[PDB]
Amino acid sequence: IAPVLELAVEYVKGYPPNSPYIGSSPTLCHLLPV
Amino acid sequence: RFMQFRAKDSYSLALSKLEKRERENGSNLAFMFRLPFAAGRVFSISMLDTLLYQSFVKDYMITITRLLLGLDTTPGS
Amino acid sequence: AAAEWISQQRLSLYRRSERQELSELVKNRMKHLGLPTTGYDHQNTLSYVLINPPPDTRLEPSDIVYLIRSDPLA
Repeated sequence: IAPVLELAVEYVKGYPPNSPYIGSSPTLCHLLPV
Repeated sequence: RFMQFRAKDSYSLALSKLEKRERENGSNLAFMFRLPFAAGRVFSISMLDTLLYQSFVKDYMITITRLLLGLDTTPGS
Repeated sequence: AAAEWISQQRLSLYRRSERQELSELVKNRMKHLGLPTTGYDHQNTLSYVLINPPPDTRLEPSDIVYLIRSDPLA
């Protein structure tokens, strides 16, 4: 094992449009194109 | 304990004794050795109560849990 | 390079306030119902009632004076 170093249809990716409630944290999700 | 109940099962019936001993020693995690819970088949919302009581001593506890659950999304987390 | 744009919105949605959240929820429902968003565009005032104040009290702007108007038909 290498040693740890000290120094370093297709879906769109977006936010769900209609947030159901206030405080719902916006998570980037797999979204349908339409 | 009633999640996936095998009545004709000595092992699951022996887990009853273990949980009674843990309940004897004053353990708050006595349900812990039931097979369905340990496998993730059951949980209770009463764990959320303990999360709120713990936050009196650990003000970071609610935040940590939602970070793990993805409930709150901080950039860079 | 879309990830650069994704990060831009991600910081924007994280920095956004609760007023923007409430404002967008109303507008989201308004476009769904078909009403124009504009026109939805806060109450930084304190009001009270003075019953029969003395005749020396000063009249401030935006004051509303309760009146008993006599009967017009009499």
